[PDB]
Amino acid sequence: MVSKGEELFTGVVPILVELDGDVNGHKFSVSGEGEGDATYGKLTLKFISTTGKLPVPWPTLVTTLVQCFARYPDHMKQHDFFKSAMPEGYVQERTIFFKDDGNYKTRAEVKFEGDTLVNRIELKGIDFKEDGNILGHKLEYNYFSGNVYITADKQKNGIKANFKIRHNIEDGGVQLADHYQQNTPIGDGPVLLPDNHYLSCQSKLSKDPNEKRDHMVLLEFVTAAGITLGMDELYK
Repeated sequence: MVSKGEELFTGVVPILVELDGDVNGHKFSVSGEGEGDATYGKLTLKFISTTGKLPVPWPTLVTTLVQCFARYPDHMKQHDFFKSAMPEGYVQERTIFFKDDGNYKTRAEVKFEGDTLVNRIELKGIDFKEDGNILGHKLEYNYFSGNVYITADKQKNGIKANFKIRHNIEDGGVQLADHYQQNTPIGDGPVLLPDNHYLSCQSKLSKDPNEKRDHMVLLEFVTAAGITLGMDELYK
């Protein structure tokens, strides 16, 4: 059946994101506006630095700056926890370990305000090297992909997830970021607790040529995968 959460994502939903961040004492704020189309798992957003200059590279904030917009194939629709928690929303907590560097700890509330999907985030980064790849702004600004591996967590009535992101470095190397993640529903109603699966994500980063503030234009595609259910036998 069309469960109640999925009904809110059949069309284009406007998106607001607000992030307060503190990395090694540098405080910043990011405001993002855009839209999501879960039918195609498509995100189009523009983020602006409102406090001033970012102490960290924009690509390291991508994974933090709304997985309820993932496209779950029909045969996987019973494993979409994120939509099933709507409109009351969910709390998403993450720890991002940057290899041989500091770590982010993020707490976000994702919920509907009227017809708008809203993501309010607080981020705290610690133990970062001053001349490292993050604070030294040594990372490339282009594109990256990710496979978010999701398992259920019925004790907290939510989900857990892990993944690895490999950010290209300007010299040619790789900055590794290990994400560990937990999501818990905000309401007390029933939610879909999924079998193991993953989200294939692709993120393209660009710049508005007319924008003079520190900003990031992001185009994202997120598709659930990892469950066949026997869709191969249908065609002999």
